[PDB]
Amino acid sequence: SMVRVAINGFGRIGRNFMRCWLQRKANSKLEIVGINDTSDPRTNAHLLKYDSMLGIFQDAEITADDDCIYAGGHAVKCVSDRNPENLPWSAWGIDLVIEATGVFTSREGASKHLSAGAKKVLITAPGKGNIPTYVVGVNHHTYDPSEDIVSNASCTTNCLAPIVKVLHEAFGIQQGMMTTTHSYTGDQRLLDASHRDLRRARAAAMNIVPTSTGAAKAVGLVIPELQGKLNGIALRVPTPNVSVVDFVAQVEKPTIAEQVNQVIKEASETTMKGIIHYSELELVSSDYRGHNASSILDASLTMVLGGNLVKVVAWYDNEWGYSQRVLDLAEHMAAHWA
Amino acid sequence: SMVRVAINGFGRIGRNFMRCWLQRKANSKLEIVGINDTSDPRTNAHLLKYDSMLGIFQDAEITADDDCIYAGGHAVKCVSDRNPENLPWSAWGIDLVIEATGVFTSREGASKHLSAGAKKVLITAPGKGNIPTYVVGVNHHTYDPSEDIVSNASCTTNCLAPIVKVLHEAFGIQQGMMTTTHSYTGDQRLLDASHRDLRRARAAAMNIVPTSTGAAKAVGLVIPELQGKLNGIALRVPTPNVSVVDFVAQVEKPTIAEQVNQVIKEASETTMKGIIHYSELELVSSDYRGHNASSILDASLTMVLGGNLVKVVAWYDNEWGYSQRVLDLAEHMAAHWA
Amino acid sequence: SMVRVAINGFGRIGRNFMRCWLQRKANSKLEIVGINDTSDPRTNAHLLKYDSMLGIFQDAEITADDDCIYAGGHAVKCVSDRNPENLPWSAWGIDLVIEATGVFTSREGASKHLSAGAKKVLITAPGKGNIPTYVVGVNHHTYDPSEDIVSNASCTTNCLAPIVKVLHEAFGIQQGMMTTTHSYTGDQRLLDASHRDLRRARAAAMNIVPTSTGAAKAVGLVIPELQGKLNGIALRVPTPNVSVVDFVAQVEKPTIAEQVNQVIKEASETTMKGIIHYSELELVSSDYRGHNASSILDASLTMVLGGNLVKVVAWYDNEWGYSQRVLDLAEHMAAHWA
Amino acid sequence: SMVRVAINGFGRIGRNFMRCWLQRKANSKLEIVGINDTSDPRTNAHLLKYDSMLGIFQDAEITADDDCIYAGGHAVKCVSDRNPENLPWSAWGIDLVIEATGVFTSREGASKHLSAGAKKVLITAPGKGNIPTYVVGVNHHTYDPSEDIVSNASCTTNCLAPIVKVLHEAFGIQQGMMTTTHSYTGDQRLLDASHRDLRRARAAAMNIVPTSTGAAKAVGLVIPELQGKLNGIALRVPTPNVSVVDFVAQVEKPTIAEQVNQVIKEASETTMKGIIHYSELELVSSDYRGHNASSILDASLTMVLGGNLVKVVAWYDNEWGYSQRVLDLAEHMAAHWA
Ligand SMILES: NC(=O)c1ccc[n+]([C@@H]2O[C@H](COP(=O)([O-])OP(=O)(O)OC[C@H]3O[C@@H](n4cnc5c(N)ncnc54)[C@H](OP(=O)(O)O)[C@@H]3O)[C@@H](O)[C@H]2O)c1
Ligand SMILES: NC(=O)c1ccc[n+]([C@@H]2O[C@H](COP(=O)([O-])OP(=O)(O)OC[C@H]3O[C@@H](n4cnc5c(N)ncnc54)[C@H](OP(=O)(O)O)[C@@H]3O)[C@@H](O)[C@H]2O)c1
Ligand SMILES: NC(=O)c1ccc[n+]([C@@H]2O[C@H](COP(=O)([O-])OP(=O)(O)OC[C@H]3O[C@@H](n4cnc5c(N)ncnc54)[C@H](OP(=O)(O)O)[C@@H]3O)[C@@H](O)[C@H]2O)c1
Ligand SMILES: NC(=O)c1ccc[n+]([C@@H]2O[C@H](COP(=O)([O-])OP(=O)(O)OC[C@H]3O[C@@H](n4cnc5c(N)ncnc54)[C@H](OP(=O)(O)O)[C@@H]3O)[C@@H](O)[C@H]2O)c1
Ligand SMILES: [Mg+2]
Ligand SMILES: [Mg+2]
Repeated sequence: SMVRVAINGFGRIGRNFMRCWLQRKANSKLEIVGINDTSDPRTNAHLLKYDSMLGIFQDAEITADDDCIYAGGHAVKCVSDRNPENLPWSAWGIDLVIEATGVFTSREGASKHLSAGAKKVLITAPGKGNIPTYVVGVNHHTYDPSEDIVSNASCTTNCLAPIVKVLHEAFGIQQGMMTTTHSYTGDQRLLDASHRDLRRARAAAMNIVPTSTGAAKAVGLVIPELQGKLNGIALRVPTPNVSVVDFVAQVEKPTIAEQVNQVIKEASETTMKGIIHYSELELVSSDYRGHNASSILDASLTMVLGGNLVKVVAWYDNEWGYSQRVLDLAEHMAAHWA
Repeated sequence: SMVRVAINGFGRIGRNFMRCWLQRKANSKLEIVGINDTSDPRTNAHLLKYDSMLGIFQDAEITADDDCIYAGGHAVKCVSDRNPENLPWSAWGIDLVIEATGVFTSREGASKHLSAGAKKVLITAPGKGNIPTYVVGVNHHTYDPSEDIVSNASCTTNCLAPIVKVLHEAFGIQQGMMTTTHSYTGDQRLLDASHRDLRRARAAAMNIVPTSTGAAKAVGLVIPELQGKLNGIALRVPTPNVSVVDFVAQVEKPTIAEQVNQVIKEASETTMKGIIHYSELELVSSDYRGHNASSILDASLTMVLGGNLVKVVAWYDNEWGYSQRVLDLAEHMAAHWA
Repeated sequence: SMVRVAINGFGRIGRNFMRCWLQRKANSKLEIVGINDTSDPRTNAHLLKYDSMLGIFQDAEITADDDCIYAGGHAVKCVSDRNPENLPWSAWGIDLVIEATGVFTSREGASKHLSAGAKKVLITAPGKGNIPTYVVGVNHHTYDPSEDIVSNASCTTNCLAPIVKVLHEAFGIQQGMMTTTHSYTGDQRLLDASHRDLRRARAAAMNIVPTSTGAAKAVGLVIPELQGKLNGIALRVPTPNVSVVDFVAQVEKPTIAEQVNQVIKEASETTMKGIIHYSELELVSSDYRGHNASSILDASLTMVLGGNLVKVVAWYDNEWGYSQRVLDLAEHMAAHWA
Repeated sequence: SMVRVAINGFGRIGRNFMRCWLQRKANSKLEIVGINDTSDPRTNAHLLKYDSMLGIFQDAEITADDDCIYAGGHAVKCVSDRNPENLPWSAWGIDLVIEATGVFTSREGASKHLSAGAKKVLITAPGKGNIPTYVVGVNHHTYDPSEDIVSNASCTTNCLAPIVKVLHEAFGIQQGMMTTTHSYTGDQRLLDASHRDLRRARAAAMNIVPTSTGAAKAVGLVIPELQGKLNGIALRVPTPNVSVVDFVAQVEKPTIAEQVNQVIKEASETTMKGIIHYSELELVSSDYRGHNASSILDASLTMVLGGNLVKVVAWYDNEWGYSQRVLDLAEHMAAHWA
């Protein structure tokens, strides 16, 4: 009756997701039963417990042997094969793979998990191609249980799309520009080193690094009305977690900063409760470590010019908040498992 | 015949300005003859030579005694009094004070230098009140030699205003929003500590810190047409120097990214040569250390949506590039010294 | 019954101390009744709650008005006067001042609190001059209840002295060298700026910075046998909290690494329980945030050469661990009050 | 006449080495003719020119096409094969490979270059197994021209061994402990991620990270008298380049700090000229970027206790200084070629 889950890629998102589930395990339809990763259970149990961002895991004991990670008695079988086609998904009765490696985001790549026997794959990133893309709180109720491969979009998409949805329905978004000032991630280089992206090649804790954001295209996938009407970039900066998106929209209905804030506040108390948090506090990025919302609107920073040019600024914990939404999407898939 | 200059406040800008002048001394109408600062000549000579950002000064020898800093034979008299009214400006025949403390930006405050005998004051920051404000390359030819107190605006203003001027004349700027992702400065706190600004209170090398930017108001002072039509914020991040401004404008004439770039490129080769640099390279903040331009347009990041919503992104060395412009303004004042 | 406490200087240590007390308040003989600081209660309440290192305080509500900071319904009266002679210690019935400003470490300075009406002062730093100095777990039982001004030494002294005491009693320390690789503190400069210490003047988050360590002299104060037999330095590095001391000792009784570790482990389970923690885990500085021990021996790093040359390495949370010891010392004084 | 060189692994050391050679190319017996690397010439030309640590290369033009990197009109042929056995060393007439990948440090690994047609290999790291190891200024004159694979040891070995040699000859080193407080390197992880070394797994720019130092064993290889008499560790800290070693020695001849400094100063002016620099200046790590010495003794930090316990502290630019020594060793081999 439980949906048996395997994590492919036990990295920042894979381990954040694991810790999210461990804390919510009592009210879950999911059971994490397997991990595939490039490393071994003892190393991965150590990293699961000792986290530079989340701190030491305290809720339960974490141990390992040659074959398993044990999280408070719960045994998670471990394997290590970079080729998903070889994975023991039928042998372990895996229902859902959390695809968190970053390297199987195409349908062809993610489908290797289906070939190995898994029933469904949830990619923790934008998909490449015609992969259904979901943002919880924006369009996840359109998920169809017949879909075998889905995308939870990116961290920035999950922060920006709920805000855009609210603003679009209140004021009509005609065009919108985004810039996320974003913590560095493991895709960037610690010191200057080769990378397909010549700026992500550059020492990440030393530099402001312009690059792409998945939200530039992904928001238009979860709000189809606005497809082609948004664009923007990322500026990676020397913080290890927590990000903030700056969104400037050309809107149809004239407004003022106060009304924009009130509209988002009301949504955060109703249709978007638990997805958008509304804050009037004068905080900084460290203060949002561990926040469960997809988006925290920083209301003091809202601006409007000429009625139609709206600026909003929203925080997000790109590791933990996004992993909470991966878990929410997986729970939703399990609730609607045909 | 030389304009005798005193530096008040031998900080990041005061010392960057000093090093700018030392490198351009052969073609200068200015002679730096005095320093007032909270510290002593030996400490300040050490900091002038050994700079964590600029490296070790190599062009000439820097030494000191109880009374003077010596920069390649050139003797700079030193004093240490926090109250400008007490300074020896008449006794030293000071013509121009470079006001770089951050604490005398009002007319009443800066005028204390005039009381002490200086003839003119150049504030290295936005002024408080009705202080004439200049950006070299935008409106500095409107300087009037009768003005005894002037402002060189802020680093962000000097980066953004030249770009805005070019865009406004080509496309007509109706409204514009700005966010500078900006290196931390000494006004921020190394660890959490009291500050009039509750976010600048927070550990600067640990945090993304939203705060004010002088450019939100100062661009409208140097381009009067756009007064009240621009607004925006700063996000201070954990880099020690070099900043980048993101500008999203609602424009009257529809355009596309290519045309925006070509317009700025042409200006950078003509009316704005030496003020705006045009770059098609995929660089990061470290690469712009020491750049002399007020603005470096990052052309690969230009975006337009719906013809009328324009996004441009420009780099600036907020210490060195700004200090080059302080020097340019002072040279201009000296050239027009009545 | 309660010893009434005022905090002078509501900085990193003042606020860490406050949070230590708030969490240990049920068994305490201390009542924090007053704060003097350069800032106002609203700013200081904000900083008490929102801490970049400790996270958001959530055990109890924290608020403020013009006169008080409120912590879980406990009203803490606030004043703001840089001269301790002016403080309302008589009117507020202050028994004990926690002197955490960094600028009243001499008897003449700290005694201004006594003139103002306090009965005793606990300096959160090495004293200047003849100030009785204590390290809990090393010599705090020698506390003389007639003393009116005492010192809790420094963070590094509290880490190193317990280990030195154990090693000296087991093996006989003849000489010892120390280097603490130490997080930066607020005494250092965010960007290059004047400082009495020409290296602490230098941008703290981008440099390794050699400087003094208070433990070089203070360990010999709390272990008088070893006066003049130890020396060392600090290397300040770009982490905001948690430090590690490297101690190389020349010992009389020849030993080997296994025996050194066994001796310290046994002490940590008995006479040094709660002061020294013994760890064989392969951890890094982030993992010791919030650790309550004065010293965490990193047993895997113990080395011995030739029988008599002993190297031990010990972690410490220089903000929180030290503040726990400040609280322990204040509680000891309150339990031995005269 | 020229010894034809190929760089294998165009990383931090590969590119620092290239830039060292480009600046010393007029007096060289080496010609860099080829590069093998995991990336392509256009990416690698970009990284060679735009360096976050060294700045923009401006001595000569740097460009690239599908097959070559061009440096000042010098065409450097490029290939990309992770297996050295496949490399075109015979066809390109490669005499000497600079082995800078980090993964061919054993004789079996490095010998794949010889199979491919190179005549000798210089490993830019300690060797694994019986690889002749050299430190310029310590034992490079012992070079045996018949050796086909050699090691230049590590950055810390090159800093520490010259100082150890001078101290041993003057005072007799009986035992010695070392700790290098060391910039992070590309072997560490930007965010917590799997690693054979559970501490190097941890986010490098936000942690103090204890780990191994190659100098613990390698100093005894280049000073055979001291084999087994030294030991130590590294503490990796959040700076991107420049490191400092702390060495505490037990010496036979009793001395004092003044005599230790005099002995090292004299060596730095004579037998160790260009290898050890002697400094009495109060500098920090940023100031030693680009320093050409293997070791900079920070004389102000020298301490002695009891005559026989000696502490010295020495800086080194672990990228650039080490690469200068790689170039020095390669030039020595080219001058003693057989
Ligand atoms: N970090 C964020 O803020 C964030 C937010 C939203 C989404 N995401 C997405 O989540 C994915 C993972 O990102 P991350 O930050 O967690 O990166 P990460 O820390 O590198 O995690 C990826 C993990 O997958 C492992 N791995 C790589 N290739 C594999 C393969 N073929 N088979 C099995 N395991 C493999 C990696 O091992 P190695 O370390 O040995 O390579 C690592 O353990 C990416 O798609 C990323 O874009 C990231
Ligand atoms: N840094 C930038 O990127 C930048 C760019 C453009 C403009 N500015 C503006 O330039 C000004 C200085 O900024 P900064 O970054 O150079 O700061 P800074 O490094 O703190 O420099 C200010 C200097 O003035 C000294 N000082 C303070 N009060 C004084 C007084 N009453 N009399 C004499 N000297 C006094 C300070 O001494 P202490 O260190 O002892 O306080 C310090 O040496 C501010 O207005 C700032 O907003 C800064
Ligand atoms: N941080 C550590 O790891 C550590 C560990 C052990 C001991 N200590 C010692 O503890 C003391 C404080 O260190 P810290 O790191 O907490 O420094 P800090 O963050 O600068 O805190 C000092 C506090 O005192 C305030 N202050 C300064 N002068 C004052 C005056 N005359 N009257 C009232 N308030 C005044 C400061 O205000 P402003 O911010 O306006 O100056 C600040 O709030 C020093 O003796 C330090 O060496 C520090
Ligand atoms: N950095 C220092 O301070 C320092 C000092 C002295 C000695 N060393 C030693 O020098 C070596 C390199 O260190 P580093 O810091 O320069 O490391 P790095 O930046 O990672 O450089 C290594 C280079 O080799 C490439 N590479 C790896 N495997 C390869 C293969 N099979 N064929 C071709 N190219 C390959 C890497 O590509 P990828 O980026 O794609 O992996 C990278 O370009 C190591 O032995 C290191 O211990 C380092
Ligand atoms: Mg199958
Ligand atoms: Mg006068």
